[PDB]
Amino acid sequence: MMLPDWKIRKEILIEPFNEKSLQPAGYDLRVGKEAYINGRLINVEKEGKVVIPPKTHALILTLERVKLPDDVMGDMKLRSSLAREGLLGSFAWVDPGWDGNLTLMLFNASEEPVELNYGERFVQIAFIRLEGPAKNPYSQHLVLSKR
Ligand SMILES: O=c1ccn([C@H]2C[C@H](O)[C@@H](COP(=O)(O)O)O2)c(=O)[nH]1
Repeated sequence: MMLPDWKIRKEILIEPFNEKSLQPAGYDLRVGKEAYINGRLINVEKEGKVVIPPKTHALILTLERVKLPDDVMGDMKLRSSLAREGLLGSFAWVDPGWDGNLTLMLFNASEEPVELNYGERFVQIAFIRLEGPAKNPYSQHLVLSKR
């Protein structure tokens, strides 16, 4: 089952916690301090925004650290207005036991740049309870490694 807002507030460490981000069954993660586009690190905190060029992907760090219990899985989707403007998120599962800020990939499929402001709500994470705790459950900066 999915956790409602009042259980998210109790069980998931989400810091810094933004009241306006809590949704009926999820939390709107915000654009954080760092992004990475076309080989270049962007200080989003300093610049106040990140601009995703047309037909280009970007890595964006969430403002929030999220810590999941060993019996909850995190499930992210882009916010609806950003999808309408041509963004697609490429998201992995957030494993039970995860603790950290998330590095999120967004692709701008449109022919026009798309801007996101520092601190803007951009991805809603929902939380799904596991039937029992994982036998083997699973961080403040962008992850920039590749295989
Ligand atoms: O889009 C996503 C999805 C997940 N994670 C975090 C939480 C996951 O548990 C973890 C998986 O990392 P690996 O164990 O695959 O390297 O990464 C991200 O940073 N971005």
